[PDB]
Amino acid sequence: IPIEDFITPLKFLDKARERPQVELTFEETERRALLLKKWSLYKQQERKMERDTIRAMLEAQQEALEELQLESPKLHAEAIKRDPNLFPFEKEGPHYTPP
Amino acid sequence: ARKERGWRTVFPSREFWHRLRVIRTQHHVEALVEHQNGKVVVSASTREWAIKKHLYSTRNVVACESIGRVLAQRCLEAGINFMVYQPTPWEAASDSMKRLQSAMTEGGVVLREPQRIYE
Amino acid sequence: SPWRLLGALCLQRPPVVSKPLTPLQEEMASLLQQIEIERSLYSDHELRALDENQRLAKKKADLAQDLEDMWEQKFLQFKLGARITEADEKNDRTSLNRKLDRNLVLLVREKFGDQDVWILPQAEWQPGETLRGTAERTLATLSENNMEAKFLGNAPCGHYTFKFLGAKVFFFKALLLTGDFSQAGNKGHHVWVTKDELGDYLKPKYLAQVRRFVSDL
Amino acid sequence: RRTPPLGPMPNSDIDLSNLERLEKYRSFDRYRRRAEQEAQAPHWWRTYREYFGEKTDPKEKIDIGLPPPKVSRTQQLLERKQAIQELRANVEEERAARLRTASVPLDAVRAEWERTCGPYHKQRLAEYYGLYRDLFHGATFVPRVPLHVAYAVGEDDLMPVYCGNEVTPTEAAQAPEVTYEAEEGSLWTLLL
Amino acid sequence: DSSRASLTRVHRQAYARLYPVLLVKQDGSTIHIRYREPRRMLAMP
Amino acid sequence: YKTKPTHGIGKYKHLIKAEVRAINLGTDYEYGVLNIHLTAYDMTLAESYAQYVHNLCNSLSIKVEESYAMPTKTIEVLQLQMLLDSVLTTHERVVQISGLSATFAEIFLEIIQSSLPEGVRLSVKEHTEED
RNA sequence: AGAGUGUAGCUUAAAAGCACCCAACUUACACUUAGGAGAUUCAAUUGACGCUCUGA
Repeated sequence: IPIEDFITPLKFLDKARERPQVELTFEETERRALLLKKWSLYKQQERKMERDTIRAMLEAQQEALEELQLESPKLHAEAIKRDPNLFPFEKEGPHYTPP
Repeated sequence: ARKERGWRTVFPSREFWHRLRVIRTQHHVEALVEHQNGKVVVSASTREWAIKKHLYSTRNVVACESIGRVLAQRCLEAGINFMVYQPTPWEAASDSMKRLQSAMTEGGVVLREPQRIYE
Repeated sequence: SPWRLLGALCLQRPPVVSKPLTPLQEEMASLLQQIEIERSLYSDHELRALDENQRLAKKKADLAQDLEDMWEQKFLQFKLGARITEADEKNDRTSLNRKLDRNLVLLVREKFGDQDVWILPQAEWQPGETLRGTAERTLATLSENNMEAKFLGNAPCGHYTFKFLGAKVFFFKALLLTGDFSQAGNKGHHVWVTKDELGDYLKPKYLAQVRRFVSDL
Repeated sequence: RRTPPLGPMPNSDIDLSNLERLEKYRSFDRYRRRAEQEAQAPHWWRTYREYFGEKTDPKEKIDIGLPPPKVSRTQQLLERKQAIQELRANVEEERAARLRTASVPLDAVRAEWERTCGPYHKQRLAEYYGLYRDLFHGATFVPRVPLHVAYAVGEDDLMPVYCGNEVTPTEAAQAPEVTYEAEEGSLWTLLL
Repeated sequence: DSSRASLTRVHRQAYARLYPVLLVKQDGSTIHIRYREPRRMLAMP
Repeated sequence: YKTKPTHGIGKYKHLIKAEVRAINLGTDYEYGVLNIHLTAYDMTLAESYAQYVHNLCNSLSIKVEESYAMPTKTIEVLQLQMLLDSVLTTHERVVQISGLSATFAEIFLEIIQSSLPEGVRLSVKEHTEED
């Protein structure tokens, strides 16, 4: 029975004038726009870093296969296995203050 | 003179003598005036130092507008006063193409071709 | 074969504390909060404050910030479990309550004819188990610890050999779930080290190329 | 009865095994660019280009013109990169570009266009107007000297003659005023 | 590393202003959550 | 025309396709349909990481079957010194992906795990009965 | 110590075309619109800096 909160509640009706101050300033518009430009550059650098670590890690696992087929085939037969013991995986994100 | 009628199940239409075709790549803006032969009459791109040395960016609304002005000047000097522009709906509703069509119209180029005196 | 089948472990404790926000990032955080305020509506608190202000204006012509004051007093009372564990730990790189925003990997001091230096935890392939099995007996051949940890999967993560008839090193990977090391004064110098401090213990090919698979992000 | 294809089939080198692991075009524009590239490909079947295009000889149109100007690409590129660096270093340029209130000087653009790629654009205009076909029977020359020609109309007016603009015989009653940038010791010939 | 999808605002057209609130767990760990009222601090029993 | 070499230059239905549960590969291996559950107390931060997970799977060429939301649970906490209240909500977004090679698992997992945001939990399950 | 070498991620491209990043839209993706960041390792075909590969 699918019902969700993607719906808007009826409460939202006619009190949106807590912020009737859509009027920004020229300096504020410039500051916001320039900040967003610097955000675009930052996040491009971050995705470059993440692609680099992806490529490095896969490089190693393929190097594994390389230096596992240099030695022995039976070990490789288990190095390629769906290890059905780790799948249900949980990890809680980092908290702000330690316990 | 004949305009190439037909092709009424595909796009673009080939019933024109000249056409404005604009190519917005990732880095540059190129606008060409092409005969129906495929022969290119007059062209304006940001790949030229001509437009590069005055623009900040070669992919902005300013880039499309300035290419509009420069090709309009080249069209008037080449004698090309009329052409068809065949846009896509998102090109038509984009603001770069509005500034280009306004630049051509206010530079003298009329973007609708006159009809053929079939008789 | 002129090689020796040796596996190893890469037991990493996850970062516990959130990484601090860089200069650039904080500006957006302020900006995003600003536009969230500038595009919201219908705050029940704000409506209570505004309606009570207007009704008080009517009564004066002829509340909510008290709750705000109470909330701020209780928040001022509550101290936060601090995250300056650099000050809580000085420079004791053997304890697990060192740098909490970053990631630490285990490293124990060993002795060998080639190198009497720190190694990631080692095992030899007996003829009756998987290499994941070999890392799992490293888990029980360390020095009296209740390390409880998850193993990321059944596949290798590094091959950094040396020749001395060759120590083929078969670096695996795991993830520390909850466990802790017994005997805080462990005679085997276990040191819990980051990728940035990896150069205090790991010099070259067989041990310093591990930067390929230690993920600092 | 069947006859085997005379050459490669169009959608042939696409692997139909991993159709869901093959990349798709999600854009009408991207399909259109590929469509038009195939459309301009040669093709071994009967084509609109075969029946309607101009089938000129592949005689590789002989150049009959003065040799190309020689430039130093590294120095030119370095100068251009530094100039673009200065233009982007100007903050008001970024302000004007973001506010869409910038502009481009057409007179300067036209002058250095006449210096840089104007010769080749004029060559293409002449070829479109069929002047090489009718003057030199196919041979092409890049116009490497800007030949400024105008007609003195009124007392303070000139009607320029650029590349195919209309000039009435009333405006062309008397001889034009011409200017070609040259060096001393170079003899020349003008022909209308 | 835990910043990537952390920087984000409420991407809805009609939404209430949600206040930055610290929520302690039971082991004494705080997390930045969003709540309807400015209660700068909420305890979990 | 059928007798001509240009027969079928207009085929198009072999380029389109139209009319898997606990899939494996035998000697090689590849997991079945897996759901990335991503609950949080903040609808905002959950949605954001679900978007990040979807975008990284698309950049990693892992097939994403569907992004669907599991129902928001509003739980009420009552403490007394009747009791007062503090109504909390947990929102849960799930990214259902299909094809992950067993070698790649380590990498994908490490990366989603490392970037986990403050207060959002990742519970990767197989689609059997979660409906 | 010696070889393959050498345009940003890729190109029997020559300073390009695509890939890529942030906003708006979309549950999200995709599309689209607006923006964005970039490369020719260095000296008159070789010569001398960087990656990989081989060995001690």
